[PDB]
Amino acid sequence: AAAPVRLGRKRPLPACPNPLFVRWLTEWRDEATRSRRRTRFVFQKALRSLRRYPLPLRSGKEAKILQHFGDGLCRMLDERLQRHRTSGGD
Repeated sequence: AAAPVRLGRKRPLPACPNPLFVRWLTEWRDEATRSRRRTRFVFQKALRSLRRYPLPLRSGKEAKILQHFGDGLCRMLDERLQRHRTSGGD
């Protein structure tokens, strides 16, 4: 039906398993790879660091405190949450 994610109980486990964050980061990850730009490397590392951090990410501010998120990333990801929030939130 959908693409089977090859997963498991392998470590390091994702400290942020939040379906909102997990999805939109993976969407923009494959899109950053699709763009073939520098945005690929900086975003993929930012994705790792976001889901590496066991913090209560409920807003874009908890993404801003990561220095692995560049100023450009902190903008676009804060907007990703905000636009979807105004669209319904779920």
